[PDB]
Amino acid sequence: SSKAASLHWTGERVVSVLLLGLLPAAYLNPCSAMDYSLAAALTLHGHWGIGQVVTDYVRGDALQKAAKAGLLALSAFTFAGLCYFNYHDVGICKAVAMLWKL
Amino acid sequence: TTAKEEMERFWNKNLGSNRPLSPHITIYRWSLPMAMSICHRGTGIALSAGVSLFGLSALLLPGNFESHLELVKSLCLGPTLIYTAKFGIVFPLMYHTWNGIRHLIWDLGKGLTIPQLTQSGVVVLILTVLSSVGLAAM
Amino acid sequence: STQYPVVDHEFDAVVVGAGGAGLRAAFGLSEAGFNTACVTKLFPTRSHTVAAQGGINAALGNMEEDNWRWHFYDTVKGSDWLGDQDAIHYMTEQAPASVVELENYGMPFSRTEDGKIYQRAFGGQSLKFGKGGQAHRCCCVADRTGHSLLHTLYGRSLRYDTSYFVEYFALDLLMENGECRGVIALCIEDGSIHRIRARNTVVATGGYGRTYFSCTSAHTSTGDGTAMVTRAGLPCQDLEFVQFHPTGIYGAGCLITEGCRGEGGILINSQGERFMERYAPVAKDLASRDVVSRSMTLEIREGRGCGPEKDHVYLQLHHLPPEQLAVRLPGISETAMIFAGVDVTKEPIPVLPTVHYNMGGIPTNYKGQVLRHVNGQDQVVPGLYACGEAACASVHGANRLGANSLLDLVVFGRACALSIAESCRPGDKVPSIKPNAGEESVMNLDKLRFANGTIRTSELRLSMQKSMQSHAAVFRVGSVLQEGCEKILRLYGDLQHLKTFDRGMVWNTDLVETLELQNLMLCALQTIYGAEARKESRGAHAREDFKERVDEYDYSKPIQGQQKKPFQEHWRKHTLSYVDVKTGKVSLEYRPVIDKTLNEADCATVPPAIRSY
Amino acid sequence: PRIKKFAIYRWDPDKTGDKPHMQTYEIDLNNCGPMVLDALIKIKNEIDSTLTFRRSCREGICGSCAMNINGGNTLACTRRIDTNLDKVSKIYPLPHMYVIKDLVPDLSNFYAQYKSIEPYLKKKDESQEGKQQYLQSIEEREKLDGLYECILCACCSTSCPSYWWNGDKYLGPAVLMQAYRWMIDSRDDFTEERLAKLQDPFSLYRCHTIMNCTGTCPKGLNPGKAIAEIKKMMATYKE
Ligand SMILES: *Cc1cc2c(cc1C)nc1c(=O)[nH]c(=O)nc-1n2C[C@H](O)[C@H](O)[C@H](O)COP(=O)(O)OP(=O)(O)OC[C@H]1O[C@@H](n2cnc3c(N)ncnc32)[C@H](O)[C@@H]1O
Ligand code: HEM
Ligand SMILES: O=C(Nc1cccc(-c2ccccc2)c1)c1ccccc1I
Ligand code: SF4
Ligand code: F3S
Ligand code: FES
Repeated sequence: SSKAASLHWTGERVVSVLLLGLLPAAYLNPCSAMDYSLAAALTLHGHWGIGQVVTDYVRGDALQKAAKAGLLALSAFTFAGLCYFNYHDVGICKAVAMLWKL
Repeated sequence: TTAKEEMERFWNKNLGSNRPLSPHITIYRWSLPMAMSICHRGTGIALSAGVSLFGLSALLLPGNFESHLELVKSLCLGPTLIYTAKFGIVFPLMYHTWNGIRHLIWDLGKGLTIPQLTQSGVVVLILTVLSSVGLAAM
Repeated sequence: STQYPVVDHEFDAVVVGAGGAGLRAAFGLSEAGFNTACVTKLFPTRSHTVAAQGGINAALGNMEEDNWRWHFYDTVKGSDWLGDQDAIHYMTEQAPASVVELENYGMPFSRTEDGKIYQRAFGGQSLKFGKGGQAHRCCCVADRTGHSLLHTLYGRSLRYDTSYFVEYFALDLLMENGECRGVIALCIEDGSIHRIRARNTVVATGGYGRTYFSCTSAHTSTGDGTAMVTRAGLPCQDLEFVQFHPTGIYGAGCLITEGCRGEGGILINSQGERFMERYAPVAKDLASRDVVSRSMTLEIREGRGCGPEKDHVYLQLHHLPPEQLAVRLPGISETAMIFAGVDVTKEPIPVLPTVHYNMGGIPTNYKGQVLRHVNGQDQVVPGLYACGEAACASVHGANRLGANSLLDLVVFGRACALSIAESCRPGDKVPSIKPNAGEESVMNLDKLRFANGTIRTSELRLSMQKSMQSHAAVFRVGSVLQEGCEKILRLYGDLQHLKTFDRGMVWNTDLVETLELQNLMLCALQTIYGAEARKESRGAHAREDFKERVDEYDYSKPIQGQQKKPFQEHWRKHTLSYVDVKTGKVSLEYRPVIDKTLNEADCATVPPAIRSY
Repeated sequence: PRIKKFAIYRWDPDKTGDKPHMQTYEIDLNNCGPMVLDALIKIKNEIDSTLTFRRSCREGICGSCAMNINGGNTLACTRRIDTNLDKVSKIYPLPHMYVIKDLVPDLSNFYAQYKSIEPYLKKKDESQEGKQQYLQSIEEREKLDGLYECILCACCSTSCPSYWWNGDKYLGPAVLMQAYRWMIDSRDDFTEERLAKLQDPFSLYRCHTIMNCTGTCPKGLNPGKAIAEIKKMMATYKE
């Protein structure tokens, strides 16, 4: 029937292999286009990451929903900042490069 | 009786009882895969905490990235002490990267036996020490 | 009355036991539409039929051409003509129908090139009415047949609306004016006493193999349902007949399947010779269960001991292919490695004759009905049934054939359902018991609750086990049984002097052991007194004083000009045993064996003969 | 003579104000059987008949003895006693389980989860049941090897951390393996809907491949592997 939970499981693997493929790609081809894709994959895999953690340890009819939203806000605020960083600042790729030769 | 009713009757009996829970984390034997699964969750949580705090302070703190980098040089930490901070970042990142590959191989259905769990597990652990040193001095 | 909390349950039919027999009887009733209860002291899957490894006999004909009438002959021949042929007819006739039914439940039988159920050789079977060599009709799930038989039936039982009383030790039958109304059962969980009344009752508690020291049977084979029948004053049949499985580990006494002998494995002595060829050369080490162990026990005494104490024999599987002991026999390959510490591939396995099967039990009409002995005849106890090893339809008689017990359950568990579904209807007037009845079961329980004395409950069991093992073993003489009989009667006097320790209500495993001990003694006294009474050598029962097979005729020459022996002159009759609970006194009667079939024209009566494999 | 010390978990619900406490028993390994259960029986029959546990087959197929000996969940009738006399063997009930009394865990929840997956052959044609044997090839019977052998001892589920925390919504390895057993079974016609009964965040997807279940299995089965096999089918199945 309606493949809901199985598709989300696949979705986590799809972004995980993508993120695995993007760490050497950002190193070999550092550009302001690879900057955003890294921010996209880093936050999505991170959101579905902590998602599993919350649905595991947190038990509650009322406490579960608040954490789902509390995480969603924190993820949106994370992804927004990285896109702001890739626009109005140095940008992840060049930013790490600067940090490493310190 | 239905399966649901049996499960419902269990909890009503046991939550309102004097029965004690048997120990689990106190008594259970430690193993490499079991301890390596904990560190993967640890490195996951710790890695997202850094990623979140990096983008979060991009909107909440004044100045560009260069001004913050010049602020680091103000403390002028030693080459060995700055290497420790450099090693401290990559170590959880690489452990979670390599063990992630091991996890993704399991999703294909390969390497799911007891001898293989210890083998590929040690391979990840060794690849973590070498890649992290190979990147801390990069 | 309100000292112990009483919960009066009401059902159409109760089944006491969750093994292959009780489980099949349980869900078979529900399938027809009966509000069925299932009282069991263990979880259904954790019964005994789990330990079954050999297989399940059925003339399906998958390796060869096969007739079920050949299997009919094979069984009665093995039963030493103490088997009731009307019951043996019904079984072998339904064998191909019952197994196909099990495969249709999903039971993963081993397969062949054609895709049909795998069949292989087993001890006691033969094609063409005992002429056409070795027969392969033993259906098997690769050395774990019974486990898979119990799991697939249990899974199927959830497909129905049966009530399951998991971990409920049943005490006594709810009897009123010769009529069974159900059972009075102690809930192990909390110590609450329940009365599960019904219009009918099925008793399938299996064997009492724990009366002996060395047995293959589980710690729960304590003949509980047999005792429930005995305490009501109802007879017990053929209790002295005990099957000794030839192949079983010398240490703990665990079973090594007859499938090991069926695949090609040979029994070897300390000398090295194929010794079963020296005894019975026609079938060799794949002969009758009683005869093979008869040879083994004799071989130990002559001086052919294979151990440091010289008290065991070897079973050889070295000569068979190493990867054949992985496809066909993987279960015995592991259990011999764990217990004996012996590789099956390059080393033979230590084997010793141990108590295995109980063909005796509760007298049964082929329909599954429990019979009592009224006026030297057969009268039915209304609303009381028995199926499986607990029962005694004497489909096995004097010796059970190779892998016929797993057939016993599925067929006679089926019969108990069908015989209720044809006699009465669901929702019919469930007869009401007295508001007091069952009081003496509770009072017996309550006296044991604070049981104070000298002899420990555990110690008395150990004093009973060695008394049976030394006296009523494989071979038994008159004089050794006479001292053995008064020795068991001595131990029955030590039931008020017994000491119990745990005095709680929840999970009192100390209390149920004493209840099991009561049931074990009630099974022991009739196994021993019945054995000393029988003055002949028949099947598993072998008297050294009387090695004669005493029948109504001497079957050496034709029954032409021979005088028919009176009923109390011969021994080709069922041993019916009673026992007074208050003094431990054993009284015993005898009833005729059934020689006729269900249809003479379709299935021929097999006349008695000098049987030797 | 040889002395062996056993640290056994004890509890009595009938004694008022009693809380879980350990108890020591000393056993001569010379006058006792080679297995843990042989000791547990001995300390009950001779030493103290207050001890409670589940025993039956004493050979390792009934699954009554499921307990935590020395950190791992195996059958007490199969695990042999540590001949190292300078150690005290720790005996506990199955981890994170309600203890009815003394080493006896309430598995009624565990059994109910087994009922929910419906472990029986389901055909689209119930009309021909009990007259013809369904043809299954030997190579299709191979796929069932390692799955039918399950004892339902529960040693694997009760070792799973995820089953500890979420022992209500998550089915666990013992049960999930059986759901797989009926998925690849050649005869079974209801397989898509068997996979559909797992389309929720807990049923199947609370496994994180910790693999602690496989390591502790008494019969050497691989429930973790089988769980991972189900996961793939959920991503592939169509219509
Ligand atoms: C012991 C044995 C038997 C055996 C075998 C191997 C071993 C070690 N291998 C066999 C084989 O390969 N092929 C075959 O045909 N038979 C084999 N057998 C014999 C056979 O499998 C069994 O011995 C026989 O089928 C017994 O089955 P049955 O259904 O009659 O009962 P059970 O399996 O022994 O289980 C007993 C049930 O009764 C309940 N019970 C007992 N007492 C009570 C009380 N007090 N109150 C409530 N319930 C009670 C138990 O709970 C149990 O479910
Ligand atoms: C490119 C390298 C990476 C790979 C190959 C990878 C792989 C994986 C996989 C497959 C999982 C699934 C969890 C499981 O079922 O066990 C996971 C968990 C997780 N990952 Fe990553 N990951 C990577 C990088 C990152 C990064 C950079 C972060 C930080 C933002 C992160 C955060 C998390 C979190 C929070 C979890 C949850 C832990 C859990 O579910 O048990 N990952 N990782
Ligand atoms: O909670 C998890 N394990 C956990 C958490 C806390 C303690 C123990 C543990 C420690 C020692 C012995 C046994 C278990 C195990 C966990 C870890 C990784 C992925 C998913 C999970 I649900
Ligand atoms: S898979 Fe193994 S550990 Fe799990 S319940 Fe079955 S036999 Fe026990
Ligand atoms: S069952 Fe639990 S122990 Fe395992 S493979 Fe899934 S995490
Ligand atoms: S008692 Fe049967 S498994 Fe240990």
